[PDB]
Amino acid sequence: EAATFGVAYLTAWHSLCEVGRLSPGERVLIHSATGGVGMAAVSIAKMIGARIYTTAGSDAKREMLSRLGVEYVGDSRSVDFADEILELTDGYGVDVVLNSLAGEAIQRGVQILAPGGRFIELGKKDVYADASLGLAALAKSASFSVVDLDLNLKLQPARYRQLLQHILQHVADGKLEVL
Amino acid sequence: NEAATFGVAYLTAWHSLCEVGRLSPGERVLIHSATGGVGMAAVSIAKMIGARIYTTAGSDAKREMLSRLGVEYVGDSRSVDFADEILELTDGYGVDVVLNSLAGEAIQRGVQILAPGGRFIELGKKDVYADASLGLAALAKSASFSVVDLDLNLKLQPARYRQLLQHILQHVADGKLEVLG
Ligand code: NA
Ligand code: NA
Ligand code: NA
Ligand code: NA
Ligand code: NA
Ligand code: NA
Ligand code: NA
Repeated sequence: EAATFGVAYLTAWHSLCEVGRLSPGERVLIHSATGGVGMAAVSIAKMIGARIYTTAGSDAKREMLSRLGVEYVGDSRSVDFADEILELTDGYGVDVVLNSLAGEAIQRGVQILAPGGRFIELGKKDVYADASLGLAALAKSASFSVVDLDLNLKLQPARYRQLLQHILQHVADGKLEVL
Repeated sequence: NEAATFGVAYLTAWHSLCEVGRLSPGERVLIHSATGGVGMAAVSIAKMIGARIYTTAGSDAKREMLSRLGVEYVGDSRSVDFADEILELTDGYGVDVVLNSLAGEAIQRGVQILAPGGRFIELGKKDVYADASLGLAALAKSASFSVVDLDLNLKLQPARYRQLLQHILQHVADGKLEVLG
């Protein structure tokens, strides 16, 4: 779904760069990638030079993604992306997941983390309140972090005003192309 | 052996507090078993950052050693009383970062005292939490749970960790990080 430019970019940069430590060559899975946050995430991932794996909910959205030159475009309405990506990666998986999918997608996305992997949950507390995670799934230096941008902005508005200026400098100096 | 011990302690504490934990000035960090090698590396790096340091240790003499370092709190690493104790001391706030090497009930009780935005860093080997589970509602206020296995990390990315250890040592050589004993 849509998000304003400031929400989309703050969410995607805090999630991929600060929490997710995304670095060149790493494999990132961005669910719902045609949405506001998803496209900010694909724009940032391209700046960093990560390998980009995506999903979306319609043929037309998926077609828009195949045109961006990414490694993988799967269906956000199914959990088939997990096996598809393991197949594609010869068992590696991905280094960071930026998740906005509900239910089985959370467990499957945690399952396909590589060693050192970072799972970032953007869903509302609703989505995972009942859910539990087995800590054995994080043992190979992996992590699970929730990002609630509304809360973060409420608690640290100065820090996020500064981060927005930082991100926009990258736009102004041509480092970050807004897609 | 001495050079290696120091590199493991400092790589563990710096990757955990600075890279994974994003520790920043004035944040509250809980360092368990703070008189151990990694624990002391983390106290030293927390002092460099200007965090507010909460600690535990397992004897009276080790607790006294920590009280002499000038930290906010020294509690018992063999009890889960620290969780209530720190909530009382911080008037309900809890802590921003937990650097955990305790097994058992201390893992759930340290996750419960994370502030919003809090980061729990688990240093135990896998056998410590192999059948442990975490309700994800516990992470809802922008919180996170990260395992750090430095042995694994060194196998996987040796050049990156060589660069990090050089950075740390340069910081110490230049007086920016004081190694505490
Ligand atoms: Na705009
Ligand atoms: Na979609
Ligand atoms: Na799918
Ligand atoms: Na695992
Ligand atoms: Na205990
Ligand atoms: Na914070
Ligand atoms: Na949440």
